[PDB]
Amino acid sequence: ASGVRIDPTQTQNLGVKTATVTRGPL
Amino acid sequence: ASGVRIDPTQTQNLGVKTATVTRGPL
Amino acid sequence: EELDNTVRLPGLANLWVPPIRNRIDMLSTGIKSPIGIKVSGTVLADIDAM
Amino acid sequence: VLTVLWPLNKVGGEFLPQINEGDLLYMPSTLPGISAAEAASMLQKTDKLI
Amino acid sequence: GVTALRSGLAEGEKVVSSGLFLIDSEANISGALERMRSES
Ligand SMILES: [Cu+2]
Repeated sequence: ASGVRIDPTQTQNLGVKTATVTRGPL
Repeated sequence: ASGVRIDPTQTQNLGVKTATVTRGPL
Repeated sequence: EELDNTVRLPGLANLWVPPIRNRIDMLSTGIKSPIGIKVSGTVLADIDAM
Repeated sequence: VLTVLWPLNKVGGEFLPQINEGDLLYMPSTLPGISAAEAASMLQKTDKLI
Repeated sequence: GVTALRSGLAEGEKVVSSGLFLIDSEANISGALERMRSES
């Protein structure tokens, strides 16, 4: 497969935040 | 195999000087 | 064992060692491999290719 | 002596010494090029887990 | 503090912000970044 699966309990400890891609003017 | 939870946020209880907002003249 | 299983983060490859033994290992300038090769030169670009 | 010594040497044989101290040292390494902010955050993350 | 890509993604898609370094490094070790680049 592609990418890499990371243990959810670790990414939680890390404090991983995510943002959503969108289309619009800068 | 440790589902140990931890607080991601930055933490400081060992040295933080605080001040209170006031109403007064410059 | 519990520490190595609890304390761990993505990318952060864990490792455990003794303080004194580590400090020795640290300032220790040298090579760990039983056999090592030193390719020296003038410009990094060339030797890196070697 | 000869008979017992021969198959008694072919058994395990590993690196030399190890001295365990009371308190232990934790060294975890990551990729190079990390910011003194993230690297500091990283340090707190692990310490709270430890 | 907001870049703009001319192409490479799709609106609706999710993308990591915080902890982005460790994760990228993990995927670099994992051989993911290597894989992604090789998948073309
Ligand atoms: Cu070190």
